[PDB]
Amino acid sequence: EIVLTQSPGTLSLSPGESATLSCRASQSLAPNYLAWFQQQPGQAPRLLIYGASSRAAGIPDRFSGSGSGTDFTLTITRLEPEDFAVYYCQQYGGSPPYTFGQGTKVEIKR
Amino acid sequence: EVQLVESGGGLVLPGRSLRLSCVASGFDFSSFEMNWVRQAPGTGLEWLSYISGNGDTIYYAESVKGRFTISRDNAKNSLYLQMNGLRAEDTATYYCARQRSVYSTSRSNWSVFLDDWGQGTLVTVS
Amino acid sequence: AEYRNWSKPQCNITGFAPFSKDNSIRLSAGGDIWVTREPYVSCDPDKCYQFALGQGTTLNNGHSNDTVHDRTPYRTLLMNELGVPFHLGTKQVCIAWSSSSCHDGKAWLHVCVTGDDENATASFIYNGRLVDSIGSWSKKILRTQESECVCINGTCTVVMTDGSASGKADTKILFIEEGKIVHTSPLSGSAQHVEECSCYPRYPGVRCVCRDNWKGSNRPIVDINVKDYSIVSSYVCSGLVGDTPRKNDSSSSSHCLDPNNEEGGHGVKGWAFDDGNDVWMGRTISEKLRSGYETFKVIEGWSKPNSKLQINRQVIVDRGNRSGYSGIFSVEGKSCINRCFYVELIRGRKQETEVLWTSNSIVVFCGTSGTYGTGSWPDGADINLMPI
Ligand SMILES: *[C@@H]1O[C@H](CO)[C@@H](O[C@@H]2O[C@H](CO)[C@@H](O[C@@H]3O[C@H](CO)[C@@H](O)[C@H](O[C@H]4O[C@H](CO)[C@@H](O)[C@H](O)[C@@H]4O[C@H]4O[C@H](CO)[C@@H](O)[C@H](O)[C@@H]4O)[C@@H]3O)[C@H](O)[C@H]2NC(C)=O)[C@H](O)[C@H]1NC(C)=O
Ligand SMILES: *[C@@H]1O[C@H](CO)[C@@H](O)[C@H](O)[C@H]1NC(C)=O
Ligand SMILES: *[C@@H]1O[C@H](CO)[C@@H](O)[C@H](O)[C@H]1NC(C)=O
Ligand SMILES: *[C@@H]1O[C@H](CO)[C@@H](O)[C@H](O)[C@H]1NC(C)=O
Repeated sequence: EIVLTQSPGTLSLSPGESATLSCRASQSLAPNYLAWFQQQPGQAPRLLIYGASSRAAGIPDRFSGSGSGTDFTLTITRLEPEDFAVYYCQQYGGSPPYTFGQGTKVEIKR
Repeated sequence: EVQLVESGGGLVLPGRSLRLSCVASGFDFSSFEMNWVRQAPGTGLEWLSYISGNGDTIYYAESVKGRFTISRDNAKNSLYLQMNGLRAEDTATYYCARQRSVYSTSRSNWSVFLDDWGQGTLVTVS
Repeated sequence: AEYRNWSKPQCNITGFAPFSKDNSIRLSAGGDIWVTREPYVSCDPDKCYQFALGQGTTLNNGHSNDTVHDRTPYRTLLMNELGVPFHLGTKQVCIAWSSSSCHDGKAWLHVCVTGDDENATASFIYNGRLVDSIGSWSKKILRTQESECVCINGTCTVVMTDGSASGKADTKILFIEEGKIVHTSPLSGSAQHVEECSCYPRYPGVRCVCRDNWKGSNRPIVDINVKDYSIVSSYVCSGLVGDTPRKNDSSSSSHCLDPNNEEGGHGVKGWAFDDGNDVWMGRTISEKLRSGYETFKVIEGWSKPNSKLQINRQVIVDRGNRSGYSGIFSVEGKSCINRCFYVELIRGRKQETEVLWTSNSIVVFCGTSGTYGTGSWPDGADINLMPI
């Protein structure tokens, strides 16, 4: 079973900066089966990047995915106030336990 | 537009049964795979169940395997989640998600993901 | 010698030209020729080699009687140059009722599975010596591609299956360097039953078109990343399906993400490869039996689901002649990688009750960028002239 582990459990950034979120798979996972989801505190999850590298429709070029095998990364350059949410990496399509990551909260640093 | 509306939920007692309904609109229901994802309050997303376009292929999470049962009616464009033996750990907002596939001709191997999520339904077991 | 990399692009394919034919069954009526099944072609940098799973006996032999069983202790992997029939001077390189052979540019790697069905052992013989071995992990019939594996930069990948032949099976992709298993990746993706893959180098990775014995008459695709050992899996998009049994052309379908559930309860070893968005695929002309063989290109058959616009159809074996396993093998050209395929021409028992043996011949076709004609190249052996 692919177990995903997001390294920065909680992230403290500032608007206009660049945030790097990482997802680590227990075994080698194809990029095709990793997706990044952003969830606001009171909204449904929203798909940002599918295939670990390709932005979803309507997603600004702010978000950029990368990685393959066991290491996957999510890059949010030029952060904005709406980009401070909980980010989940999900393995879907590879092995039947399509589990999500534990989540990564991006906070405004002061 | 593609929309999924989750029904059911409310308040139930432990050990009871419930039947959530996810009614799809805006796409051919039989052509896409359906998933159930729940989020406990204060906890991250948890994937529960998967069903294929014809219902032959079905997967369950270890937590809800044996208790829950996913089903779909392609004529009614509805996705069902029949829960049995509910416990306090089953209190969560339940999301109905549709699988989407994009070819990615650079790789040529059909990236697969969950794209369209409903607003969810709150299930409380107490 | 240097490690073979397959970095050249795929050659332009307008069709396939005849390349080789062994006439094994015709020669068996007048000589000592091995009884063989499940052949495949694999090439070293200089020349191509025949491979077959011999039955431990010749055709004009009392031991050739009842040679239809898949797994016997006497089955060995036979190896000689393409075009040389499997005579008494043939080399049996290993004991195997399941096999897979590849050349990395330096030495031959042979993956050979033998032993008990429930406790099979796969031996990994590289450069003529045993380097590694594995046991059965599902305690069912452990098997391999029955075709050539692919080595990229010294890393050979082999697809092994262990489990039910009519249900869920544990398919693992084994990454091998100089005979040593350096990694093992379970099958991940949309394919629900993968076995008997035809793997070709699609640089920088490996693409395998496999056979679904459980639920699909459409052929599973396995994309193997030989660097980070990641596996993606789907099905061939063309609505003209290459597995037999199958539905007819007007009722068959495929949607690239699940088995079509159209006479998918069995299968045959076959092949397919992508030419851009199109797919070049070969299949038996008969939808039910392994009789005849045809190759064609489906326009957008690799990218567009349920594509049925076929072109460049070639009859390799006509309707009235038995075909069998088919598979792909790649040849490094001067400037591009050429896709070549072989067809096994099974003869004998379980269809032909005139003889007690089950053997086969092979006919090899290589992709060509030029023109070609028509013709049929069957087994050509009169079953009434063969020894019983
Ligand atoms: C699948 O294959 C694997 C790999 O081959 C099998 O695993 C091997 O299994 C064998 C047999 O079980 C095992 O060898 C035994 O090891 C024991 C100690 O670990 C030995 O005690 C035992 O020797 C006794 O049994 C032999 C017959 O099996 C006798 O010939 C021998 O003389 C011994 O018998 C005397 O001693 C015993 C104990 O003192 C006593 O009770 C007797 O009465 C008698 O006095 C075997 O040597 C291997 O170690 C296993 N190897 C591995 C790597 O696991 C597996 O079993 C197979 N499974 C199936 C289902 O087929
Ligand atoms: C061939 O094998 C069968 C089954 O093992 C046996 O009954 C028969 O006597 C053998 N010989 C011939 C000539 O059929
Ligand atoms: C092959 O692998 C070796 C390391 O083992 C190294 O030279 C390089 O990564 C690869 N070479 C080429 C030409 O791809
Ligand atoms: C096979 O027969 C014809 C094609 O020749 C087709 O109309 C028919 O539907 C096919 N059979 C099935 C079961 O679809």
